[PDB]
Amino acid sequence: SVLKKLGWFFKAYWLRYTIAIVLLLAVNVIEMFPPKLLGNAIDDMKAGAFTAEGLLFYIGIFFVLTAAVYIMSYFWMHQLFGGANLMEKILRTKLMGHLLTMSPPFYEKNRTGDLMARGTNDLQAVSLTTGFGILTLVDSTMFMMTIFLTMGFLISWKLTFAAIIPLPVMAIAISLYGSKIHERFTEAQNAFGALNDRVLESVSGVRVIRAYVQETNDVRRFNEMTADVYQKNMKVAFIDSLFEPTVKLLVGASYLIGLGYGAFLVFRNELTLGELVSFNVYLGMMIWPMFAIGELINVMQRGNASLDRVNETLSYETDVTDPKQPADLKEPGDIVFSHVSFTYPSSTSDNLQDISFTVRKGQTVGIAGKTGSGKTTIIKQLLRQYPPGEGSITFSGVPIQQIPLDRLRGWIGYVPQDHLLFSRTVKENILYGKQDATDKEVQQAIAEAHFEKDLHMLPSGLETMVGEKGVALSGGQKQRISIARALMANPEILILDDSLSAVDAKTEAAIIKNIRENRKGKTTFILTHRLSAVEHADLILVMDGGVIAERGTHQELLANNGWYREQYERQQLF
Amino acid sequence: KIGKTLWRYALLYRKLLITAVLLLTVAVGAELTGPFIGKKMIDDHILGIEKTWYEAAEKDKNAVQFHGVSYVREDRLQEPVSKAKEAHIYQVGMAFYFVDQAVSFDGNRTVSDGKLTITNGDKSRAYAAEKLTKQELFQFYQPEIKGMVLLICLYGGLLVFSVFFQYGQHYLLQMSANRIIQKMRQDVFSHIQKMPIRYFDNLPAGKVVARITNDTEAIRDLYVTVLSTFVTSGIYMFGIFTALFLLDVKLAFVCLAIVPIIWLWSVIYRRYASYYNQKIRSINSDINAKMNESIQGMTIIQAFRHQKETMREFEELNESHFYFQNRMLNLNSLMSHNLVNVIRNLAFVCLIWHFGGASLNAAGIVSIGVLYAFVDYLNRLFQPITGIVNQFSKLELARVSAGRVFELLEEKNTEEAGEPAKERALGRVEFRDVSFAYQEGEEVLKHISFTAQKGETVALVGHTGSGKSSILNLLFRFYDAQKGDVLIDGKSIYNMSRQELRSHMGIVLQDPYLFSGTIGSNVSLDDERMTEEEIKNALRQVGAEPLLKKLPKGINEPVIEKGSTLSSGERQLISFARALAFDPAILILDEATAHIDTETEAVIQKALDVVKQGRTTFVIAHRLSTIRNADQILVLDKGEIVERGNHEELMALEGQYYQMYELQK
Ligand SMILES: CCCCCCCC/C=C/CCCCCCCC(=O)O[C@@H](COC(=O)CCCCCCCCCCCCCCC)COP(=O)([O-])OCC[N+](C)(C)C
Ligand SMILES: Nc1ncnc2c1ncn2[C@@H]1O[C@H](COP(=O)(O)OP(=O)(O)OP(=O)(O)O)[C@@H](O)[C@H]1O
Ligand SMILES: [Mg+2]
Ligand SMILES: [Mg+2]
Repeated sequence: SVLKKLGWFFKAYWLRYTIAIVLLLAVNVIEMFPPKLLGNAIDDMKAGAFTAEGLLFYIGIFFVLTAAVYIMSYFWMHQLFGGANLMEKILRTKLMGHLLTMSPPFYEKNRTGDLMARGTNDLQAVSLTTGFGILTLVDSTMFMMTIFLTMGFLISWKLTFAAIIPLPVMAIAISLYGSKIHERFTEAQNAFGALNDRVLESVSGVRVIRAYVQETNDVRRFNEMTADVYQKNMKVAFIDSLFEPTVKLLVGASYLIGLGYGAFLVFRNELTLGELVSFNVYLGMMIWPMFAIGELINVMQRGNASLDRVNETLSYETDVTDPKQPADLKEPGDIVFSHVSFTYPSSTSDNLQDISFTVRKGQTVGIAGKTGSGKTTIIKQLLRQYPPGEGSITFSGVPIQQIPLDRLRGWIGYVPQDHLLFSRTVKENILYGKQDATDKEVQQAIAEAHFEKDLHMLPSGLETMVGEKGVALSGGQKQRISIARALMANPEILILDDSLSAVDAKTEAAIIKNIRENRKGKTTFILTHRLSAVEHADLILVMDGGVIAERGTHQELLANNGWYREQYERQQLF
Repeated sequence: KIGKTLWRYALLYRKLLITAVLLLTVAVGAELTGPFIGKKMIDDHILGIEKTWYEAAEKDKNAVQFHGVSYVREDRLQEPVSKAKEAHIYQVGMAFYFVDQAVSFDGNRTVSDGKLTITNGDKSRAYAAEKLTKQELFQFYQPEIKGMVLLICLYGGLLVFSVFFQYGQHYLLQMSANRIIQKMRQDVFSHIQKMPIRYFDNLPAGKVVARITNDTEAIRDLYVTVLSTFVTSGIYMFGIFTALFLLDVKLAFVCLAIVPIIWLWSVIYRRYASYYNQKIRSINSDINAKMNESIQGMTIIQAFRHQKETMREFEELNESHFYFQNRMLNLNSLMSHNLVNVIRNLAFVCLIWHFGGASLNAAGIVSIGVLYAFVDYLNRLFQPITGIVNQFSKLELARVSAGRVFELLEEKNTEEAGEPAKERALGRVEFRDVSFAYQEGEEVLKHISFTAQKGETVALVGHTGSGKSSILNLLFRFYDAQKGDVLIDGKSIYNMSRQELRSHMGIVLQDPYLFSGTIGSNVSLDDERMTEEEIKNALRQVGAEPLLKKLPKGINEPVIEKGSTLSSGERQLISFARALAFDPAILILDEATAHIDTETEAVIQKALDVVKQGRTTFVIAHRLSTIRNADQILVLDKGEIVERGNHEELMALEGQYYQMYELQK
């Protein structure tokens, strides 16, 4: 089962492993000798036939054999360990290449800590099983079979048999134990992801957990989680404590059968006291490793469960936002919505209902409305973050679906409502929309988003190391950087989405002026809660629920006496 | 120290480990008395035929009945009899010859033509022999069948003793290891709980999670596999060597001289393994942090087409991790169980050398049973060294991990935490020449001085970098002011406990954060002092969300981090309700309504905030309408309060506040 899931790797590096198997077989065959040489030496010793020349022969043979086995065993150990390392590397590359190209619908089912586990920990387990697990399995199987045949052909076929009949039941016991251990490792591995995202949640929200005094309830919850994990692991320990003694008892039963039956056979005149030692060394070398082959299953099944987790992650068909579409447009042109009825994956009610608005080739579109009204639900239709709904979004005359995701994302310049910055310098963060700008172009974006002055306050001035998730700057310095991130290029469509929510009534005016001058002929999508930012828009849409109630220009919506006019009067008087 | 700390953690469970080792000793006793039974069987049953013969078997164990008379050899003929010096059997090749005659001497077994041939070079009265072979008459060993069956049954009985005690010891070892890991993880989480905000501010979130979870898991693997195998192997070796010394002292001495060999191999492995594994674990922590950052910001990683450059950065840690892992191939291929076999083939050479040297003097054949036992014990001794070396690799890795972990539990910059709060306190809050500077000389606040008077609302409106949030950080003691004083009710907040201070204040923080649970669990943060204050404190500013929801508010579940399935403005109403739900004596609003439409915000929040005006408030506002009626407005400019007063007195001044107010309308 585990091997078949792992068959893709082995039929890709077959020389590195076929040669390892050949070397392993050779070392096993030439290790079958020392026991028989020792038996012959003891037999010669008893009969008084041992001579110094025989001693020299035996020590020379043992030295040659040990040197050869070491030299040609170091090589296949080096092949198997390197293969395990390579497997870990390829699995990590596949995983982190699959996490990219993955859309929010995937990420709202899988937790970040779960994914960090399904990476680091699962890959470590898979690497451990591939190198050590396959190594031990193959070596033990070859050793067992070669010992069995050697004893059968060189000593006796009736004493070799009946010294293994304890093994059939051993096989059943191993089968049961391994079958239950698989079911207790999918949960043991899963509970690690639950601990990763439990710690990750109490680290990200440290301020909230401390602002409201909750460090003791958090610790209590963590302690309860640890207690549950301990109880689970102790169930596993009970199963393993039942399994190990039976392994040892069957090994001892086999050893006793071999020894006693051989001692009886010497009297039947079928074996010599020298042959005894040889047989009881062969069987010992066969069975004593089973004191650990029982524990081998704990690595095999851990690797099996970890690879199962990794394969669930990897076999997640990319959401319906799959590009899978060539089309020759090259220019967004008009943007027309016609009866769009999108409904979020985790929702039961329509989030949009018969949205039927149009945007020309050069036009600023304002979107206003109440909280949770669908303002950014319209934006995420052009972002291709979720599966398309039940309408049409025809960029020019071409549906949004029939447009490669690479070209569309090049068209769109997006400013998220929730700040998303990285642990880089300010200039590095700004150089996310173009990535190959001169310092002159980065300065232009800074000037446009009224951030030239604030650069003087910063200690480093574009080398300030904004920090993890951007927490080294005020809330409104994070936003302006984001604006620069979207103004670094010259996107055909600039989506703002509440980009002036942290600005001091004078930065807002300056930034609005700069955006008006900058986007005079280009297409913009301004979503705001302050209706003084969309006074210049050629079309304003007022949302409610999912549908749009009011539409028209600013002067048209003040003659409707609707939500827009009431809002404006509430905001233009103070 | 890593070793001392691990030992102390083990001593925290000193009964389970002692009981486990005692049970394992009881099991190993039988496991190793087995071969001693084998030697006894070989030396008394299969080589007993060599003894003297020729009594009429007056009593005891009857006799063999060779030809026409009773024969008993030694063991059951030990009763007073006339044994004489005759009737000695010998083995030559496959032929067993009964001399049946007075044997003078021996030393070289050879009969050829039914003679005595040579006897240590003496040739004492060549004696007539008589071949027996296999089926002629092999009742010669009849007395030994009973002894053999009894020994077999004895060892079979000891096997069940062993099975019980092995179960007991394994269970106890596993339970002790898991308990130790539980305690270590709990201690790690407590220490992270008592860590300054600076630690969390200049460190990736994924790095802390990596440290805690991954290194504690590595320590867990250590305790549950490496140390358990170490204890089992040590006891087994202890027992095997004790047995060996009871057979041959010089051979046992040379075979026991391998413990220094194991120590030297341990040291040589430890050096290189420590270096390479510290590098590997550092790279793995970097990998975890990068994974967290990429997953968190994936929305705009794809929007700006940073996938290829993000794959390039990640693959440089994956490739480096692989490279530093491939430096383990040289060590792990030259010092694996491989070398143990080299020791196995070299420890047997000493056996042959010693026994042959004794044999050449006709002394190494004195006890073939001793040789059999010494071979069995060598096999048993080399069984566990493989596990020893595998655990040697795991042990170096876990030593690095434990060193990483205990670098966290030592940190002396921690902050004392007096959890208990106290009774409600007046909303009086004061600042006195509070100058605060992040990272040394860079001053963000200069000579801040203001005061609330138990009911007054303080606006504190400034420009986008003045330091309005730094005042809150000082007030909440996330950061300690480097000059000046901050007082609540006339007592310095630096003479308080951070928990005591924070119990007075409820804050709507900037960048609202939601937890994975239910909406009602976020308004309450899972605190028992709730009842049905959820709906009442959400009915204010949330009267349209819980209606459309398919579940009734406290049953509908947000998801990881900020509720990804909630609008940015709806996540801020939940934070506002949470702040109001925890009825505070001082209410801090850090732009609490930046993402909320002006209708909801203005009408609902203000109408239901003015009613509860018997409470001090701080309102960091960029919307100057929400702070129009503030009893005292402060203007922060370049980290300095330049203007103070209510709306009328600030507009009459015609300053920064006047400019902003006139611009925002
Ligand atoms: C550290 C934690 C783990 C510890 C694990 C424990 C370690 C493993 C423990 C193993 C215990 C083994 C028990 C032996 C039982 C079976 C053998 C038997 O009874 O017969 C033996 C009795 O032999 C004699 O009477 C002769 C003297 C030798 C005694 C050897 C066994 C007792 C060793 C000392 C005991 C005290 C010391 C106890 C330890 C300090 C052999 O019989 P034989 O060879 O047929 O004798 C005649 C030979 N002849 C015909 C050639 C003359
Ligand atoms: N990922 C999601 N899955 C399911 N429902 C969602 C998701 N995101 C938002 N919603 C819900 O869909 C509705 C529309 O939300 P949307 O984010 O479009 O509103 P909005 O007007 O942008 O919000 P705001 O004014 O608060 O910024 C709300 O009920 C919201 O909670
Ligand atoms: Mg929004
Ligand atoms: Mg702020």
